[PDB]
Amino acid sequence: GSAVPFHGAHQAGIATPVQDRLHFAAFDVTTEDRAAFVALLKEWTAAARRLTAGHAVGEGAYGGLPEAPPDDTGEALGLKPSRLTLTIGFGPSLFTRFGLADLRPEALADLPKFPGDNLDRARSGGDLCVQACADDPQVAVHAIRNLARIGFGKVVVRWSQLGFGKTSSTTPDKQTPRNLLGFKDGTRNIAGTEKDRLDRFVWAAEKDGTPWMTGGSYLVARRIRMHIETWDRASLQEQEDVFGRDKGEGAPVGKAKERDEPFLKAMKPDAHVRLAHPDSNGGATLLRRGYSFTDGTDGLGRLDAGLFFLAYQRDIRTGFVPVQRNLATDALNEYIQHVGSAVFAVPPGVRDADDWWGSTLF
Amino acid sequence: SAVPFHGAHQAGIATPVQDRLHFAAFDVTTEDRAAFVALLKEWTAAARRLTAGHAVGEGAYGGLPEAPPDDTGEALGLKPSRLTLTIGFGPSLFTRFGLADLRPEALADLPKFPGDNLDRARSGGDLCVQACADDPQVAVHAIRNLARIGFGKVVVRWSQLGFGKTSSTTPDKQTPRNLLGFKDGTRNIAGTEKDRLDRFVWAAEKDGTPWMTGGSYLVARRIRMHIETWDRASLQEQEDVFGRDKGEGAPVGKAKERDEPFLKAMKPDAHVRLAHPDSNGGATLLRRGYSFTDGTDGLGRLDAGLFFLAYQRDIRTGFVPVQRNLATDALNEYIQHVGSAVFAVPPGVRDADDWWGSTLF
Ligand code: HEM
Ligand code: HEM
Repeated sequence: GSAVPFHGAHQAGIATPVQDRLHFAAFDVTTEDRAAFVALLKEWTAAARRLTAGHAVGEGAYGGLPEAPPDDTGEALGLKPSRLTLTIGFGPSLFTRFGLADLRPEALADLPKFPGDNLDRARSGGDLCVQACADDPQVAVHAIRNLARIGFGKVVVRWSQLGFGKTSSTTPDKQTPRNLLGFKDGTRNIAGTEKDRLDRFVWAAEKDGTPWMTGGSYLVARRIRMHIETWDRASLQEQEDVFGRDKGEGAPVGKAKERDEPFLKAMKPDAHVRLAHPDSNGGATLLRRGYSFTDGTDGLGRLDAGLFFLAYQRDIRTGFVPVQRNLATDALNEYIQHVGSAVFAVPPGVRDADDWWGSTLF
Repeated sequence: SAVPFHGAHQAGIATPVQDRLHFAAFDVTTEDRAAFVALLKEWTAAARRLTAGHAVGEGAYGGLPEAPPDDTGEALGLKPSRLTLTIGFGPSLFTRFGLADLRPEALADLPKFPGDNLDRARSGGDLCVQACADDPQVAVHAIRNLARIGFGKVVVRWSQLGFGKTSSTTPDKQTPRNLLGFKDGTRNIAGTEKDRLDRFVWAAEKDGTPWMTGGSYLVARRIRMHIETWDRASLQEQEDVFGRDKGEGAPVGKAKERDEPFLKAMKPDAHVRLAHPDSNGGATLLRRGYSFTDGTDGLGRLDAGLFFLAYQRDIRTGFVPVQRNLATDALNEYIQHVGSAVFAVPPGVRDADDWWGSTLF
């Protein structure tokens, strides 16, 4: 229930241990006033300092002027910080505004069209995003709600996604969670303690070409539907063949333990792990940080289930793009469909109480 | 960490309120009474495994390679999490299997209420399964697997996820707050109040339907909150709407959340005043609802609210009179009922040889 420090060279919510719940929102900007937008970022940063410490925004949730609406909407009163992190990102479409065209990072690449894509344009893109992660879903919603409230008239929510449970791990010492296909998901990821691997694969560096992004990262979000009727009638051997690990232990095929190293030549040529492994992609490595979702029924008598896939990397051109290109023959494709997509540049951390979100860009 | 599955009553009504909910309504696709009873027995066997934290059938792995696993496996490694599974039968079930004359009179159709805007696709249903647990993945795995076992005899009509408190971080005796920011549940029937449960919640044999003795009647309402409108209202307006202050949750004029309210000090159309038993001839409900947030609609607004669940001994003397009295609720400006269903919840599974619905079938 403890707090995650908000200040740092990097934003929390990336290398941070993966919290239980996600409320992810993408925002479109509705003002053309750069000064008004900078004021918003500063106001949002101040609110984030309160929210991530478990305090109410502004002057609080009650005890103010009776005839005024309260500063904070109040539904998190008496709750712990619950490991809340708030991570902000800037979308490519943002750089068409406030004269930022020449500051768009080269590493903020538009994604190509991939085979099988069925992207809903309404639930894709966005000028900016806020990823709210916490162990208490009420804490995460409260944070999104109050940020949106503070930004009224300057930003509007384009789309949002709740994740009811994590399907990722940045802490290999703790149990690996399972996704809705029933397999452990997160075994060979980057751990928050592997400082050298994060510098190598996750954090943007000064020499990479965009100085304001130094210490930031790049985020790919993909909303992925799972064909669970199709999956649930597949045999056990089929399911394990698709991945190359067994279902129970999550060990690489042939081996005894989850964390034994995969021997790829023992997996089928189209097994997901074989195709996604860094060794199959010239070393490309990702920090996966996704969550499961379910949005009611599909109107056809079945549950609607999916995975909200999130990957952080140092350069989208060298991370998600080559790996996803290599998944064109993935056996898993028979069971999933990508239906939403967005990329963001995640700026560096808020250094101290005088700093603010996006200060190095603006 | 686990709640007993067997008893005189089904668990999940008077037992401690868990952190998370997955509620699903199903429609029956078979005309065959024997096939439906077979499914009820199969479901009961699965619920016994699920509520003890085991996989269904022969497990999630380790069986024949060329067969699909009995359990879909996404709860492997998780704890029971206080999972309860509560089944209910909807009025439309009783048009099948020759059951028309066994529908309890207490399972009344709800009237139309002023301001209803019910989405037909998220209303009704032949039966429901209420899955409550502290871990949402344990709840979802339960519904997922019951639906899979029933495939070909039932389909899922609609599904609702909900949350309450997070118990690992919130004290047990602290009242949770709903998404309007007010404490919710102060004056409610508690599972410890055995006499009030007998009076207001459990069906009795003398009530007129013998197969329902020990059961209860459930009303579900999906209630959207107009969040953005509410958040623009003054603090005084919000407290005037309920009749309690926002910080402490105390009735107006009193000091502590649990002071008994003085109704005359509240505005005439304040929510607590209109809902109180003294304003409804003694009518008293067991509220066991959950907050929901499903996303944002097409206009950018928060799709969020209260998934209202009330248990009562007779729908005609519980939910109906109180909801009727809310016709002029000041709260109506800020909410809208958009889904509805009622269910008869049968008595409990008495022992290892009993099964869901045995008293009816
Ligand atoms: C619903 C969609 C997906 C599911 C169910 C899924 C599932 C899994 C599973 C079970 C594993 C093995 C355990 C682990 O090491 O995490 C895995 C590994 C991995 N997946 Fe996926 N995955 C999905 C989508 C993706 C996508 C879209 C990408 C990249 C574009 C990706 C990249 C990877 C990588 C890089 C690994 C680690 C491989 C290694 O280095 O051993 N996954 N995934
Ligand atoms: C979004 C919809 C609703 C919200 C936000 C809401 C909220 C509240 C709040 C804050 C209280 C005061 C604290 C408490 O005693 O729990 C309360 C009391 C109560 N509410 Fe509601 N309520 C809603 C809908 C309903 C409905 C639909 C009914 C019945 C049909 C109902 C019946 C009651 C009752 C019986 C009480 C207890 C009154 C007493 O005995 O003091 N509520 N509600």
